[PDB]
Amino acid sequence: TYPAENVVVDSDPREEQVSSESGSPIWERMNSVRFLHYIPPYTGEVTFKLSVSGAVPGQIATLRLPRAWSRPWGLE
Amino acid sequence: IASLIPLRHGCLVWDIVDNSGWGSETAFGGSLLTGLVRAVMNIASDGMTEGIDIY
Amino acid sequence: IMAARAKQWATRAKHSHEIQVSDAAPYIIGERGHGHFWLGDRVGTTVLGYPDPYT
Repeated sequence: TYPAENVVVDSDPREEQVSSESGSPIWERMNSVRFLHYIPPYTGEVTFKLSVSGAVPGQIATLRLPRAWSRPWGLE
Repeated sequence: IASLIPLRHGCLVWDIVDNSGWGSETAFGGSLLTGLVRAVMNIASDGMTEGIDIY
Repeated sequence: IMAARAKQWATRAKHSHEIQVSDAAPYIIGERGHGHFWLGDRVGTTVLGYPDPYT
């Protein structure tokens, strides 16, 4: 028995943008649609609206936001 | 099958594969916004013009 | 008609893209079942400063 198609989506253009826990080729089922847009420098409040069909209460998703600075200190 | 059709080590097995799909369903282009456009080609009755039908 | 459409194919409007790339960046180059694509497969590409930049 394989894991379900739980996925990591990564917006970064350098990597495979959708990956499943199963190792199923879910990124091939995107028809060449790509995530294209980054969160710009110094972006404050943002509202993200998702939609889901086929889910049950108690399942969670997550949003994950890196922190990469040009310098060891400053730049806030 | 390996007992019925024995093949020696290093036997070169020729095949022909359709990695185009022009005459049934494929894509010739698209957009990163909305995806690839699915299409078919058919040769019209003169043998020289190909129609393209979009799915 | 067959000979003429062989000459038609030699004289078609066409595009090509020769690219230099490392493996797994992000795609793996290898036969069907092991790579994302191989020789003869249909692959998309985008052109850096083309007027419609999502094409």
